[PDB]
Amino acid sequence: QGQLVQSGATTTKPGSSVKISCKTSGYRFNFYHINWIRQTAGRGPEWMGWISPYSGDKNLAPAFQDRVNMTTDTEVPVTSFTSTGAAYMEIRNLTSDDTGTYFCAKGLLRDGSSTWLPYLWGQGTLLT
Amino acid sequence: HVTQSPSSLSVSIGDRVTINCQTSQGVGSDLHWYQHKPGRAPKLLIHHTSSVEDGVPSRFSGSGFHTSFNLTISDLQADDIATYYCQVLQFFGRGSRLH
Amino acid sequence: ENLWVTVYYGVPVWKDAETTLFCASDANVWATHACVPTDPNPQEIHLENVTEEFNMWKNNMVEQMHTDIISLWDQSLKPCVKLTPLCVTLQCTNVTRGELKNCSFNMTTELRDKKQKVYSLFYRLDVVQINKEYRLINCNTSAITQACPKVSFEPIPIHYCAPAGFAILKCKDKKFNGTGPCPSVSTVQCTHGIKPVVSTQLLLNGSLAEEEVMIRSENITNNAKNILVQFNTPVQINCTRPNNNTRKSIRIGPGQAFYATGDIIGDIRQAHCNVSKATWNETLGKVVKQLRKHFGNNTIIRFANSSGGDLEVTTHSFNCGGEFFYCNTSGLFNSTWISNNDSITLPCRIKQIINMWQRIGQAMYAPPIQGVIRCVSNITGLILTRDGTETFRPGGGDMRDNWRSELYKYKVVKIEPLGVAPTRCKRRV
Amino acid sequence: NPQEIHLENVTEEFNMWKNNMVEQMHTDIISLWDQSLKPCVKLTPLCV
Amino acid sequence: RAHLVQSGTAMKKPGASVRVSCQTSGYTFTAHILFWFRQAPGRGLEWVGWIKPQYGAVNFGGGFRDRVTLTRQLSQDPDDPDWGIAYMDIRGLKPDDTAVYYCARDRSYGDSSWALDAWGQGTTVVVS
Amino acid sequence: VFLGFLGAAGSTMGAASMTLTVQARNLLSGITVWGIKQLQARVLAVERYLRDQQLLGIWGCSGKLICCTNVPWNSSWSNRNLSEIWDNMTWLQWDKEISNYTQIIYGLLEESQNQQEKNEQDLLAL
Amino acid sequence: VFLGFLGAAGSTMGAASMTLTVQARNLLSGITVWGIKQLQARVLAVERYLRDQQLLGIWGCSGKLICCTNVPWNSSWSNRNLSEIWDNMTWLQWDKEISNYTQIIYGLLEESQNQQEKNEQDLLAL
Ligand SMILES: *[C@@H]1O[C@H](CO)[C@@H](O[C@@H]2O[C@H](CO)[C@@H](O[C@@H]3O[C@H](CO[C@H]4O[C@H](CO)[C@@H](O)[C@H](O[C@H]5O[C@H](CO)[C@@H](O)[C@H](O)[C@@H]5O)[C@@H]4O)[C@@H](O)[C@H](O[C@H]4O[C@H](CO)[C@@H](O)[C@H](O)[C@@H]4O)[C@@H]3O)[C@H](O)[C@H]2NC(C)=O)[C@H](O)[C@H]1NC(C)=O
Ligand SMILES: *[C@@H]1O[C@H](CO)[C@@H](O[C@@H]2O[C@H](CO)[C@@H](O[C@@H]3O[C@H](CO[C@H]4O[C@H](CO)[C@@H](O)[C@H](O)[C@@H]4O)[C@@H](O)[C@H](O[C@H]4O[C@H](CO)[C@@H](O)[C@H](O)[C@@H]4O)[C@@H]3O)[C@H](O)[C@H]2NC(C)=O)[C@H](O)[C@H]1NC(C)=O
Ligand SMILES: *[C@@H]1O[C@H](CO)[C@@H](O[C@@H]2O[C@H](CO)[C@@H](O[C@@H]3O[C@H](CO[C@H]4O[C@H](CO)[C@@H](O)[C@H](O)[C@@H]4O)[C@@H](O)[C@H](O)[C@@H]3O)[C@H](O)[C@H]2NC(C)=O)[C@H](O)[C@H]1NC(C)=O
Ligand SMILES: *[C@@H]1O[C@H](CO)[C@@H](O[C@@H]2O[C@H](CO)[C@@H](O)[C@H](O)[C@H]2NC(C)=O)[C@H](O)[C@H]1NC(C)=O
Ligand SMILES: *[C@@H]1O[C@H](CO)[C@@H](O[C@@H]2O[C@H](CO)[C@@H](O)[C@H](O)[C@H]2NC(C)=O)[C@H](O)[C@H]1NC(C)=O
Ligand SMILES: *[C@@H]1O[C@H](CO)[C@@H](O[C@@H]2O[C@H](CO)[C@@H](O)[C@H](O)[C@H]2NC(C)=O)[C@H](O)[C@H]1NC(C)=O
Ligand SMILES: *[C@@H]1O[C@H](CO)[C@@H](O[C@@H]2O[C@H](CO)[C@@H](O)[C@H](O)[C@H]2NC(C)=O)[C@H](O)[C@H]1NC(C)=O
Ligand SMILES: *[C@@H]1O[C@H](CO)[C@@H](O[C@@H]2O[C@H](CO)[C@@H](O)[C@H](O)[C@H]2NC(C)=O)[C@H](O)[C@H]1NC(C)=O
Ligand SMILES: *[C@@H]1O[C@H](CO)[C@@H](O[C@@H]2O[C@H](CO)[C@@H](O)[C@H](O)[C@H]2NC(C)=O)[C@H](O)[C@H]1NC(C)=O
Ligand SMILES: *[C@@H]1O[C@H](CO)[C@@H](O[C@@H]2O[C@H](CO)[C@@H](O)[C@H](O)[C@H]2NC(C)=O)[C@H](O)[C@H]1NC(C)=O
Ligand SMILES: *[C@@H]1O[C@H](CO)[C@@H](O)[C@H](O)[C@H]1NC(C)=O
Ligand SMILES: *[C@@H]1O[C@H](CO)[C@@H](O)[C@H](O)[C@H]1NC(C)=O
Ligand SMILES: *[C@@H]1O[C@H](CO)[C@@H](O)[C@H](O)[C@H]1NC(C)=O
Ligand SMILES: *[C@@H]1O[C@H](CO)[C@@H](O)[C@H](O)[C@H]1NC(C)=O
Ligand SMILES: *[C@@H]1O[C@H](CO)[C@@H](O)[C@H](O)[C@H]1NC(C)=O
Ligand SMILES: *[C@@H]1O[C@H](CO)[C@@H](O)[C@H](O)[C@H]1NC(C)=O
Ligand SMILES: *[C@@H]1O[C@H](CO)[C@@H](O)[C@H](O)[C@H]1NC(C)=O
Ligand SMILES: *[C@@H]1O[C@H](CO)[C@@H](O)[C@H](O)[C@H]1NC(C)=O
Ligand SMILES: *[C@@H]1O[C@H](CO)[C@@H](O)[C@H](O)[C@H]1NC(C)=O
Ligand SMILES: *[C@@H]1O[C@H](CO)[C@@H](O)[C@H](O)[C@H]1NC(C)=O
Repeated sequence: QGQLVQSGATTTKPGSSVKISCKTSGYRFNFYHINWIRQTAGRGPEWMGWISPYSGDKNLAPAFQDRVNMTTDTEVPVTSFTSTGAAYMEIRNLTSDDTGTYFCAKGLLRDGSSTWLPYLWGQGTLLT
Repeated sequence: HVTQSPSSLSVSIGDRVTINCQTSQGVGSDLHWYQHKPGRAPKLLIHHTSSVEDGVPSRFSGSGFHTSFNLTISDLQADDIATYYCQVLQFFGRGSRLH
Repeated sequence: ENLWVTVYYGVPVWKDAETTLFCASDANVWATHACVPTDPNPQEIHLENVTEEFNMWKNNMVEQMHTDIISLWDQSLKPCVKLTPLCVTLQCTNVTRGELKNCSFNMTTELRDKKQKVYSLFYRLDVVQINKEYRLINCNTSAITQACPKVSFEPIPIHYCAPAGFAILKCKDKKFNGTGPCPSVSTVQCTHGIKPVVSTQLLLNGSLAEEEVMIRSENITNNAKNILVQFNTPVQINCTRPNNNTRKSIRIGPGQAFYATGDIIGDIRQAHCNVSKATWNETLGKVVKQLRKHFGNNTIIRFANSSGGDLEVTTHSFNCGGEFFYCNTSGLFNSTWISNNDSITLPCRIKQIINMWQRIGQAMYAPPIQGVIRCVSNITGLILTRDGTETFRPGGGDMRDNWRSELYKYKVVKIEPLGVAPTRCKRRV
Repeated sequence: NPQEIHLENVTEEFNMWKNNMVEQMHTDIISLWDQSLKPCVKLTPLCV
Repeated sequence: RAHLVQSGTAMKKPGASVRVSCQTSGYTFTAHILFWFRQAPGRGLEWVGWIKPQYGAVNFGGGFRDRVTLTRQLSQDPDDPDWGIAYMDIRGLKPDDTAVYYCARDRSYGDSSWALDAWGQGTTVVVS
Repeated sequence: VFLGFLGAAGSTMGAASMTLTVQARNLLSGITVWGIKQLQARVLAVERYLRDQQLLGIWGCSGKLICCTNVPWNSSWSNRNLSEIWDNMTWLQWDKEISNYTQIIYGLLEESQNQQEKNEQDLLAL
Repeated sequence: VFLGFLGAAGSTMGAASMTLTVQARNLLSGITVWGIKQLQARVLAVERYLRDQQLLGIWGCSGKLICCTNVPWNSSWSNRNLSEIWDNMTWLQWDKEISNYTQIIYGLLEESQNQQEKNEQDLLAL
């Protein structure tokens, strides 16, 4: 029940790397995973991976494991059940095939069988 | 610095009269409103933004936050004609005289 | 869907409340023998994922500790002797500058019809004029009670514990300022070893700060809020009254003995304190470093001495070996800092007629201590007061600032274990 | 009605010299003595 | 309940000194801070300094530290220990020190909020 | 695991509901100044405990830690799904969202017990 | 209706037996002179409550408001018909007519419980 604002449309060229931000608020940042998902032109949507701000653990698809830098900061607590977090995303071997909109997504629950499910999304960032 | 607007104000009996108070920096909520008449001592109307003092007529009101604060008077009468200071810590405003 | 409420007893949820804490000690005026034995196994349960709101300036443990120590003071002065027959015309002379006196007075004996002309030594701060004629300072205001010379003014570690059904929450944030949401929280049953040190300007024998030196206040922009700065490295202070004093028992009544200062054996010297001018320079440099984070990286930070008040606040007022010192602190706070063996000496005076707190109508005579007094203590905190181009001066007085410097980590909560929540559960017929 | 229940087959170890009832009675009587002398008059003006 | 009674107006030549007393009654003097404000004819209220009567600690405004000294006189009656009477001593009276000096009392018991709920009638000091 | 007293304070309501006997132990025992202040605490601790045991007794939950009742969950109290309560919220969050309606439920849990045994007295009246 | 605390004091025993949780709530909470006189009352209130909860515990009625037992009604205690008790007499009248035999019944309700669970320990001994 909070916002997940992201960075701007930083259009580079192949070969380089791009760092996309995801600043959270309204919810305890360390209580939910941060999924990374992209919808490029040439395919549909593709799941990249999520990272646990509490456990520090990372899980990402084999199609992006050797490309994605996935890190997180530590929350600056606002109230008892609120905080402000930050999640970072990078890609290595960048091409024109990776051109598309990228979003971060807070996990669904804190337990059960749909813990990391991308529930609360951001707004999107246009790549190259 | 404490700045009150307007410095002077033309008023009529029975109107909704209100005066602004601005601050050079973040204050929070501890802003105090005072009424001062010539020859007499000031009178604490409201303290800590919107906590009206006991005995004050219920027509006085207070609102605001950060760097903007208000002093609203609904159904003004012949007793509410004076200069009105707003006080943060030790800096009293210049005031706003009614007539 | 099918959802009926279900009762859960023993859920982790609490409310902010305030109950009457009790004391615990291990093995004095504070009557630490009467507290429950401090448990050798202090259970500290860490509360993972928890974040609690603190406010060391609304904390009630400080308001309870402040009245508990005062209640202990009036309690340990009831069975002691009353020095009201001392309120008599005194014939005082200087002792062979002119600080401690030598007074003689007609005194009641153990027979109600016999007088005696005994003499005693009094400091200047305990007498006022009318051989020259003097009088105890308290006689025109209050009665006086001589402290029982068996109880000790030694700060014994006190542990405040919450009753059953309540709990205390600690704060494991190494950089936790006064207020805000503590990220790392843990629950305790009793506070740590808190020494009830009654001090002034300089927080003595207190607990240090981990990581860097901290500084706290309600509204640091409000100059009427005493700044409670707490060091991370202790600067050592050595104090001593070097006069080899003697105690003289004076039978003032059947079973009533007034303990007087007989005479000085040997040299007459000055009571003073020492701090290392180097360790105090680097400690003032650390304090001055954190003072710019909310005052400006360019504005100057100046240190001056007190600007008025009573002796208990205008000077480093504390206790050493059983006698109450009052140390001039102008030699410590006299430095102006710009945008970018050593020993200091503090001339202390000594007083025996002291009103411990702001108590009106009550005074206490501290009996003299035989021998040569010297005590070694750490100054671990500090109580500043900015002016309002920013200068800071020491001071204090409100003794709850002392307890607040050690009770900032703690907070009292009330456990309410009854929780109602729904599930698809219903009872039979 | 002072109830005295006999414990058949029971055998208990006693030690009248470690008995705490004596240490409690000893301090109870002394506590009663200091209690019944508080409101009474002080004969200190007799010390003449 | 709280009531502050100040002294009469003063007529002093330049370079002289003036003593301003502030009699209090009807509240615990030692638990309420007493401020000192002045107001030149036409100007707004200016703060001179305060004093915490429990021990007498003081703090002044801009420049008043060198010329103003704030003391008090606590009660010693074991039945009337509430009231007190503060004093403001100003040395080196300049002509611009001509103003109406006010004795103020903070409403907060023990704490300080600067919300002055009990004022004296005022003392008009003129330097000419 | 053994988190300890209030260990699952930040855990979900489903995880904490399994560690109830931990907080149940230390609710009555623990995890002349203060002789009258200590006795004042040893009396308060029992009274708070007997009140919580009083409500459990008039709800039919005497001796129960997890107790199912007959009062159906009014969606006006909280219109949250089941899997968004026990696998998401903490017991501290829940006690806030149900702060107002908490007194209504305590009465409904009472007459649902007095009518229940009144029905049982008739169930055994033959 | 909601009569309140002791509201059905003059009502028949059958009517009052439905308003038991009303008087059950205010039995432990409520509907330096007196600091030691108040604490003297806060201790007495708990002791009277725990005695009534003690008898309910040794009769098998712990947690029950209406509790059926095994002791048959001796006509010597009161030779009154059923419809002339619950639809005629008040609970205040009944406590007087059974004043003497009230202590006999409390003992019979005890051994009928200790023999009952002693039979149940044998019922589960296989
Ligand atoms: C404090 O608050 C945090 C944040 O809210 C809580 O952390 C969350 O805990 C829940 C449950 O405890 C987690 O949900 C589970 O997720 C696992 C997925 O983990 C698996 O895959 C991971 C990636 O491959 C991997 O890291 C795991 O491997 C272990 O090693 C890492 C080392 O980094 C270690 O940190 C992990 O903890 C693992 O032990 C693991 O292979 C998922 O499998 C779970 O589902 C199973 O269990 C549930 C019931 O529990 C069942 O319903 C399912 O069907 C399935 O059987 C489960 O969903 C969540 O991921 C955590 N993180 C979040 C939410 O960000 C923490 O528990 C709180 N602690 C306290 C004390 O309050
Ligand atoms: C605080 O003030 C008190 C006064 O109230 C001081 O007490 C007095 O101290 C003086 C010394 O400073 C004492 O005087 C000395 O008395 C000694 C006792 O002798 C008396 O008794 C003998 C009988 O045995 C008589 O014969 C004799 O005449 C005395 O009456 C003497 O021995 C001392 O004599 C010394 O001085 C003389 C002359 O100066 C020399 O010729 C001698 O050789 C010898 O050196 C001296 O007279 C006095 O008795 C004390 N009074 C009381 C009541 O005790 C405290 O000392 C003072 N304390 C401080 C710290 O200032
Ligand atoms: C801050 O804490 C310091 C230590 O925690 C305090 O220092 C303590 O001060 C008291 C009184 O001034 C001392 O108590 C005195 O002890 C001497 C004898 O002690 C020596 O002998 C014993 C043998 O039993 C030995 O164990 C000691 O180590 C000493 O060698 C007595 O003559 C006195 O009557 C009195 O009892 C403490 O000893 C002293 N502790 C230390 C470690 O120095 C200091 O006073 C505190 N400051 C404040 C302001 O409270
Ligand atoms: C006194 O301190 C409080 C808390 O540090 C200040 O209140 C904060 O003000 C900021 C600025 O708008 C807000 O973002 C916070 O939410 C406020 N916190 C609280 C607890 O109120 C307050 O402004 C300070 N007052 C003065 C006069 O400096
Ligand atoms: C103790 O010594 C001091 C220091 O000389 C004396 O103080 C003098 O007191 C007189 C009054 O009798 C003044 O006129 C002097 O100006 C003071 N001098 C100083 C330097 O302060 C004091 O009188 C002496 N007391 C006794 C009892 O002898
Ligand atoms: C008791 O006597 C003392 C004498 O020191 C009085 O205190 C002094 O009083 C005078 C004038 O009243 C002041 O000039 C001094 O500054 C005071 N000195 C101190 C240290 O307070 C005190 O007022 C008297 N008390 C009573 C109740 O009469
Ligand atoms: C004054 O200085 C330090 C505290 O900063 C204390 O000495 C250290 O105490 C800790 C824990 O008590 C020990 O782990 C260190 O080994 C000690 N260091 C040395 C060099 O002895 C000392 O006890 C303090 N004195 C007080 C607080 O009275
Ligand atoms: C302080 O003075 C006392 C005497 O007033 C000294 O006590 C003496 O100590 C020696 C041992 O060195 C004994 O032989 C004497 O009998 C003691 N005299 C008395 C009267 O008890 C004490 O040593 C002195 N202490 C210091 C530090 O100077
Ligand atoms: C305060 O006193 C202590 C002890 O009396 C001093 O510590 C001693 O310092 C010397 C010189 O460095 C060492 O030789 C001793 O071993 C130290 N004593 C102990 C017990 O360790 C300390 O230097 C003094 N500080 C000041 C500022 O006076
Ligand atoms: C504390 O010490 C300082 C000096 O270290 C004292 O300062 C003196 O102040 C008086 C005015 O009251 C001046 O006349 C002196 O010239 C100052 N002396 C020095 C050396 O600067 C100060 O008085 C002392 N504090 C007290 C209460 O006496
Ligand atoms: C990206 O991931 C690598 C993995 O080795 C890590 O070393 C690096 O620190 C990450 N990026 C940044 C900017 O830290
Ligand atoms: C003691 O009383 C006598 C009686 O005249 C007097 O001469 C003497 O000065 C008194 N001494 C003192 C110290 O007051
Ligand atoms: C303590 O830190 C919090 C957040 O970091 C801040 O809001 C608060 O103002 C700080 N305390 C003070 C006295 O500035
Ligand atoms: C403070 O210092 C000044 C000048 O150094 C001095 O006149 C004054 O007496 C000092 N006050 C105290 C209390 O030390
Ligand atoms: C829910 O509660 C309201 C009053 O709060 C009540 O009027 C309504 O009947 C309840 N609904 C259900 C389904 O229990
Ligand atoms: C989930 O919870 C909602 C309440 O927010 C409810 O309306 C819905 O029927 C529930 N669905 C299931 C399958 O339980
Ligand atoms: C409880 O009542 C208050 C009344 O001020 C209201 O603000 C609050 O929202 C209510 N609680 C809930 C969970 O709606
Ligand atoms: C009734 O009670 C008497 C003693 O009061 C007893 O002797 C008798 O057996 C009892 N009768 C029945 C039927 O229980
Ligand atoms: C009615 O009660 C009487 C006791 O007074 C009893 O003898 C009789 O058997 C009862 N009759 C019925 C039908 O219950
Ligand atoms: C109870 O015993 C007394 C003995 O005096 C007797 O008078 C009374 O009638 C008895 N109660 C009943 C209900 O018979």
